[PDB]
Amino acid sequence: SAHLQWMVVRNCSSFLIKRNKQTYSTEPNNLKARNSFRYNGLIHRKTVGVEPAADGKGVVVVIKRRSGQRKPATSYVRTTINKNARATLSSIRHMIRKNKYRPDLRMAAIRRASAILRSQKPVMV
Amino acid sequence: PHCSRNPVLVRGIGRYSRSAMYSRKAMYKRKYSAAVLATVTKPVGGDKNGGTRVVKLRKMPRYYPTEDVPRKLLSHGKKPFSQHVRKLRASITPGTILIILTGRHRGKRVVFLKQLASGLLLVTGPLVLNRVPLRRTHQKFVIATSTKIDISNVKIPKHLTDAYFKKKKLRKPRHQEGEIFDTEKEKYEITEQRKIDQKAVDSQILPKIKAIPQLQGYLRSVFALTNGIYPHKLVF
Amino acid sequence: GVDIRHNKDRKVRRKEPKSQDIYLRLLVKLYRFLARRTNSTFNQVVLKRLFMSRTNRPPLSLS
Amino acid sequence: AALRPLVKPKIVKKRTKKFIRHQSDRYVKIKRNWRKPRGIDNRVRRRFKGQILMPNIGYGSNKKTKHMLPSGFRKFLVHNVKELEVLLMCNKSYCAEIAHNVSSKNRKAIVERAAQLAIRVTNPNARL
Amino acid sequence: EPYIAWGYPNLKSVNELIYKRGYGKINKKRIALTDNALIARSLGKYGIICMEDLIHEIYTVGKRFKEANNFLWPFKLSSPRGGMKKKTTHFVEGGDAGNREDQINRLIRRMN
Amino acid sequence: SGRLWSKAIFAGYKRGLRNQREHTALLKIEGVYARDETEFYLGKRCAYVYKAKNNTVTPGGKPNKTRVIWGKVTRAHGNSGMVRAKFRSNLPAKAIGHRIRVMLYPSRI
RNA sequence: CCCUGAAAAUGGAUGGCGCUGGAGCGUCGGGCCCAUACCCGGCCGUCGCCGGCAGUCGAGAGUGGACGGGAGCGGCGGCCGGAGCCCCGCGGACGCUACGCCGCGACGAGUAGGAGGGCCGCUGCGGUGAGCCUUGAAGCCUAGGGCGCGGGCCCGGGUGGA
Ligand SMILES: [Mg+2]
Ligand SMILES: [Mg+2]
Ligand SMILES: [Mg+2]
Ligand SMILES: [Mg+2]
Ligand SMILES: [Mg+2]
Ligand SMILES: [Mg+2]
Ligand SMILES: [Mg+2]
Ligand SMILES: [Mg+2]
Ligand SMILES: [Mg+2]
Ligand SMILES: [Mg+2]
Ligand SMILES: [Mg+2]
Repeated sequence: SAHLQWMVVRNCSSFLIKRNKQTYSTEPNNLKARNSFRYNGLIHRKTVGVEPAADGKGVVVVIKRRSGQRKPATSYVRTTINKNARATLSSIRHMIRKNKYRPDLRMAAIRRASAILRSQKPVMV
Repeated sequence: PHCSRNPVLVRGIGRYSRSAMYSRKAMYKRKYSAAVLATVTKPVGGDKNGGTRVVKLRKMPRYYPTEDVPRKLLSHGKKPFSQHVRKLRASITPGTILIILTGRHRGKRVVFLKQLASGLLLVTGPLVLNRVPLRRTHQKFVIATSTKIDISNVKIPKHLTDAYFKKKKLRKPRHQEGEIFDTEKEKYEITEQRKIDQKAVDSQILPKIKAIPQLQGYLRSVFALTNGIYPHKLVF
Repeated sequence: GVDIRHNKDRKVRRKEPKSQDIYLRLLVKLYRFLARRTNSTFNQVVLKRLFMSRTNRPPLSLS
Repeated sequence: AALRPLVKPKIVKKRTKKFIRHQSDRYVKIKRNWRKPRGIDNRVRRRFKGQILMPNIGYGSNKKTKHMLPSGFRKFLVHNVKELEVLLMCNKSYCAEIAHNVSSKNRKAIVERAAQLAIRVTNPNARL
Repeated sequence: EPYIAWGYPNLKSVNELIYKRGYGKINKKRIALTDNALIARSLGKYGIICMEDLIHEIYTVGKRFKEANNFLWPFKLSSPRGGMKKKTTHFVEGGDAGNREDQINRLIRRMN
Repeated sequence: SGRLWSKAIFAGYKRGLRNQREHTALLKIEGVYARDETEFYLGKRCAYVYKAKNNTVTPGGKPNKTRVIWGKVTRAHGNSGMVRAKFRSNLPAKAIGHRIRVMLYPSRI
């Protein structure tokens, strides 16, 4: 159960970073990096994540399925997107809103997706 | 498109009451009971690419900033400066003689023409007398003396809005790195239109000041303070 | 300067359970929501009772 | 030049000068670190006129403006590139600084990653 | 006697007090009387259902004066502008303590 | 070519007897010695012009040693001229008894 | 009212200077000056409302709504008439570490003493950071930059050598 697990790890985790007047959670499948019940990526049955691709270009989205809850080896389906930004977030937006897959991190994803894509394009001197 | 039909005797209160205006507005007889575009269809542009491309304006944003700022509340006031109410001091009337207190022409006596739409005062000294051209002044930084000359029935050209007197800027055409500083535009150019307009206004006001004796010398003078008099005792 | 006595200013009463029993913490969240979002006074006493100490929640004999 | 924060409100400090401990001046054995004077005759403990002030909660800075760096940001401590990524989503309300302990070669890589992540670094030129 | 100064307010005075510095005790909170519905939410049962009702209920004491006076927060006036010429002696002896007949209206104009 | 400002003397900060509030100063406009005549200067902007060592930039002018502390008149202070005024920074006490100008700035006349 | 009555020791006290059409005395007036007192406003914290937020419910909706004839009107389809389910757009800020976040009111002295909080601090231990570290740790110095009301802390530079 998410809630029971959240009480366990709300203040005791290896991913917890409590620094000056700040808290940050470093679990791999979390958006906004903030320690919160809503955004934690470990305790929820259905979770979403936005990571940079293995190569520099493109982004990767990770979705947790519903059957293999107890089996992390196949509890995440990862796919990569390497198209234009406007196409990406619109494509991303369809993963959450259209599929009703936790329509609360919808913007946290696209906001994170917008950030990572803007990171990969080269800096200007 | 009728007029207000409710004369105002004090700001916020009309002359008449609710019932009085109901009769005045004739509301008794006129009682009424009751009773695009986002996208555009562009052509196909084939061949065999059939299906007209339904293009939509205001395409979705290509990037979102990491956070943003929540919108402000509503104010119901705070109208922009363009539509502010222009208040002019009572002593300031078209034709009075003012004294500039702040700028390069500090202490100079000039005549006051009409007041601009911004509230700025458009005045000119009789440039032959004090070298003060048609130039805006602020009513809070001048002193309105008790001397007035009849500048009624003089034709101030209508094309003298604040935009006309607005300062012009040139920097910078296709230069960002600053290594060749511009040696031009430092000499501000007195445009011919300003020259002829200044002649046009001065040609008709100069006869009006020469009527009253020793007023040109009065305007040729510059106001000053002595170790004697004090402004709080002076009558201007 | 207003003359009042502040010794009774802070009402002393259980505001959250002292224990760290998470299961006990859980239904506290549940019943706190229940009393907040209902007019049922019965919830308030139950929510009030969940805070009180073991000695203040004496075991109730079957008989 | 630098990276602007989300907002730059007018930081207001209720007091700027530090609270120096009573009689820090006269004796060197007494450090400037504050201590509450608990004495029967202690004339600053009694809050006499024209004396050393006390700290008290009245000097608390604004909740919005607490812990603002002089440039619209808040601080965070990192020790290597890994903790920098948790800032990628704040990125406008918090700035990171390299810990004093981080060697040059590690810290050189971090700032590069920091620049490409649009993260404001308090001490970029720290080993160079 | 020496801690107070009291008199008989007039209609203008009672008007000024409740309007300029009138505050209500709603839910044991000092709430400014910025809206009439605040009065009705608490004093509607007694027929006091607008600003003017509170004035009328006070100026001439009504059957429900006690509730109305308790509803009003005590007025927190500024210091009397222009001084008061004494504090420790009675009004009849040139001070301010005690009962002045109706000059309390003057003092009210100087307080708020 | 004109003095263009009335001369004043910095007569001290607003103060009790054993307490002194530095944030407002007591100015003495020369030529006014009663409360009533203070209404003319009652809103005028005042300036304290003083010379320093290191040169400072000057608006519409070249850098020089001239610095200035700006301020404006707040109200008259007590029965005989003696206007009290505020400044952007509290006046340094070394300016006691020196020249303060009131600039004849914004005039209601 | 004033004078006499009326004499102490270092040189001295309406506080001093001085003050006599008053800067003395008695009764009065109008102004003016300021305390951390009072009014308003901003901020900090405490307490109280055992206040609000699980409705992230852009479709969510009830101060009753539902079926299923009843006999009727009020209006649009020539005197018979009756479904509309989102959408040309596929879209709609942040939030809720619930030990969190938000709102409002009042309040704020304090020895002895009691209590709460401390992401104040030291040392050692079980874990935890794919933690830091000879590309320089601890420590020490510093007119360096800062944070926190504070306990204290982070970073720059120098030395240092594990
Ligand atoms: Mg108080
Ligand atoms: Mg107390
Ligand atoms: Mg400080
Ligand atoms: Mg010392
Ligand atoms: Mg004592
Ligand atoms: Mg002693
Ligand atoms: Mg006054
Ligand atoms: Mg007494
Ligand atoms: Mg005698
Ligand atoms: Mg206290
Ligand atoms: Mg070192």
